[PDB]
Amino acid sequence: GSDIPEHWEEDASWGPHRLAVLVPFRERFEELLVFVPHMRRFLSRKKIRHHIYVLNQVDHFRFNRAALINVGFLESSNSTDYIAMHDVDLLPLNEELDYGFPEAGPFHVASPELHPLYHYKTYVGGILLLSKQHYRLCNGMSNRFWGWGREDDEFYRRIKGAGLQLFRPSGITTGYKTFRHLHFKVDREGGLNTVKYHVASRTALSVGGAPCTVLNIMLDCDKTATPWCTFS
Ligand SMILES: O=c1ccn([C@@H]2O[C@H](COP(=O)(O)OP(=O)(O)O)[C@@H](O)[C@H]2O)c(=O)[nH]1
Ligand SMILES: [Mn+2]
Repeated sequence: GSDIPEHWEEDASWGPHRLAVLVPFRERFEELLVFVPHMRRFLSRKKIRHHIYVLNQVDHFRFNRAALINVGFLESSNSTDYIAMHDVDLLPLNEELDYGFPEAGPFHVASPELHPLYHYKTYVGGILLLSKQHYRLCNGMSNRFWGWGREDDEFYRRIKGAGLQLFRPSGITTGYKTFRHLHFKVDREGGLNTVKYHVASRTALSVGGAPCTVLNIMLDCDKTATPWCTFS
């Protein structure tokens, strides 16, 4: 079923920021069906205003998460002022995870001490929140990886290079049960200001009543610069 409960309604007590949840996506139908209402629930109990954007890559190039996140940033509503780059299959179970506006610096929700798998100090993946100003300060993510290498560690380099520091949950006592987990040297130049794309369609989707926006994105690839985008 699809009724909308009361606690999904916003009021003046939720405060002033609004989160764009940017979900890069390919063939994760099953996980999405759990994810959209899970997050609507989780965030709405925490009084976090949000909109969820499923970034659906429908060109026939290799899957380029980073490039998709750049598009999500660019296509998200101007009423959102921070983003959460958020894997579709990592669900937060702990109400103390801070998905609030990360004013001091990028906030890595899925820290290695909390992730069910990954465990190294500069692991930057899974769930990462930045203010739109900070994401712009970093020039967003590299578009050049096309699924190869570690686009996340390159992002960590952009964060430090921009003068920012990274913060992580403190005082969290659940462990590898904090989340439910459902189951390359390129040029440094470019990112948010060089991503090329178009949106083939936008679709309003409700999942048991919980809304999200599906963006069907066609990324362009300059095959002379990154021929390997075709290598799929
Ligand atoms: O073929 C893919 C690859 C990944 N993703 C998205 O990118 C995230 C991270 O990719 P994946 O979980 O496959 O790798 P991991 O982050 O666990 O190393 C996923 O949670 C999805 O949101 C996707 O939807 N389809
Ligand atoms: Mn995963």
